[PDB]
Amino acid sequence: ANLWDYDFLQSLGRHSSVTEEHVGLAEKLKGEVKSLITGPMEPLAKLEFIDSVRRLGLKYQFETEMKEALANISKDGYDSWWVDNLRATALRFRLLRENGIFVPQDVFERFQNKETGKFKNELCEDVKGLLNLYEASFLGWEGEDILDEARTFSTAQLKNVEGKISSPNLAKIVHHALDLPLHWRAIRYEARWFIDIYEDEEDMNPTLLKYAKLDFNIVQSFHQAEIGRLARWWVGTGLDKLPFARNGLIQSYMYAIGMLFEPHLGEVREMEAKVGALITTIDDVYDVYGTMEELELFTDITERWDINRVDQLPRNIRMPLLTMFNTSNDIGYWALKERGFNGIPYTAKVWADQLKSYTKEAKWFHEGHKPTLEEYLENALVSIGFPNLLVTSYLLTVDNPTKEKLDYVDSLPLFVRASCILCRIINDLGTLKSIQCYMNETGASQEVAREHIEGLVRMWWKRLNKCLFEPSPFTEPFLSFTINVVRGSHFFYQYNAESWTKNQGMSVLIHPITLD
Ligand SMILES: CC(C)=CCC/C(C)=C/CC/C(C)=C/COP(=O)(O)C(Cl)(Cl)P(=O)(O)O
Ligand SMILES: [Mg+2]
Ligand SMILES: [Mg+2]
Repeated sequence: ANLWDYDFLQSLGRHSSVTEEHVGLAEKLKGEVKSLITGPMEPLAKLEFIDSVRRLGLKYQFETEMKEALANISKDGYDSWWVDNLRATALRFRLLRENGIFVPQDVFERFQNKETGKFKNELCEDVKGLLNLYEASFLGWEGEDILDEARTFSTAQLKNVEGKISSPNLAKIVHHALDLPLHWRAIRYEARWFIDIYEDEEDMNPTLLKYAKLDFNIVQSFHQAEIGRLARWWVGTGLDKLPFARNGLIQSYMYAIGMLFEPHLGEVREMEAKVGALITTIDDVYDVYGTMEELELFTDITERWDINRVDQLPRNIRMPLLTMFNTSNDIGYWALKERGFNGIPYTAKVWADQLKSYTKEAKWFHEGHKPTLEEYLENALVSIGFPNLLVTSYLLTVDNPTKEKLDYVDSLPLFVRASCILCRIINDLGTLKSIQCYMNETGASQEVAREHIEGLVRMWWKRLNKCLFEPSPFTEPFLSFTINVVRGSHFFYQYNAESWTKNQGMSVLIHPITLD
């Protein structure tokens, strides 16, 4: 049981303590949960139940029932159950916006002072109201000034009252929210955390809790078999024995679980995790290991998709390059075989673009150039690797793939570009880079520059949120990938890192949840 050991990882998937009795039980519990979501309940209680389903990682199992139940509730006119109740108003606002039902920010106007625009100080001791308002605020869009105020107000109040909470469970939840709001958290990681918290909630539904545990374990058995296959692949490539990129495979896979955790997306997940392992490896090639001439050759080979001069590179750079080449061809081929469309031109292209972006960073370094923040981000949203990961994910999942469709996603329209910019700046804040560039450009202090970059995180999120209520040429699951890579970034770049990481990996991928 060591997350970093490939003997152990390569064995993962041989045995599973998940039975076909477990699977039958799960089928029966799923049917009762489905009935609870669709069945009668008071509306607030129903919202709280649907929120709990989502938090336990189960929205993927019940999305239709959840949307149907919220639609019913949204079409009420009977509104006495929420109007003037901040907790109810805020929960409704969030779950409706999350599920594509618009609610205006002015539902919160009655809790403001009509003069100052400040929220009323009488809210300062409604903990659950403040919490729900804080969580809701992250569903806001650009220009929704009441929600911006709601963030700053609820953040300051929750910080003030955290230590005054009596309920240990509510206190843990508030602490958790102030670290990251729910909207920014990675689904699968939050699910493992929330199962334990939910078990201790007073309103806890034991049927739902039991289903959540069992489903978690069943899903986890697919992940273990994936990890097995990926670790055997990775050891097959020899790249585990490289100087650099210690733990790159399992780091990549843990990030991939943030992007997409569902069992039916297992083959796509494995291919994203391969690409990710290669991104982090090759990034080290370009950042730490290769000479400028070696990197120029690596980039030119990739740009031409032509490995004739590959032997000019030393072994430790030639191996990563050929593995990138072979895996890119494998993934494009999968698209041909499974989806009807040869994806090799698109995997080659995004790798070429990414190495070009690495090459530009290496040239800035070598020549002592200080880019502006905009100049840096234009390149760095590519170098972070998410255009590569996201275009690949689209290739593998879009229905009826065409050159026209792949060309559009590969051109990085705003929705996609927002995601890539976020992943880059979140990574940079988690510590050349965003903050220092903005410092160089404006003379700001570190503190002020960091606040600026944090503001950019909030702004790009608002743009993501809004892009989600508008019609898109994109569908599920790509729509979810695009959000969930950002949540993955937040989760792994909060500011011992080793033991926190290992604990997440062990608790989410390695140890099952004990069932009585
Ligand atoms: C969703 C998915 C499968 C992610 C795979 C892992 C990937 C490639 C994460 C990109 C973010 C990572 C792990 C960056 C760490 O690398 P760094 O060298 O610090 C850099 Cl931030 Cl890339 P940079 O080289 O710009 O300094
Ligand atoms: Mg690097
Ligand atoms: Mg780099």
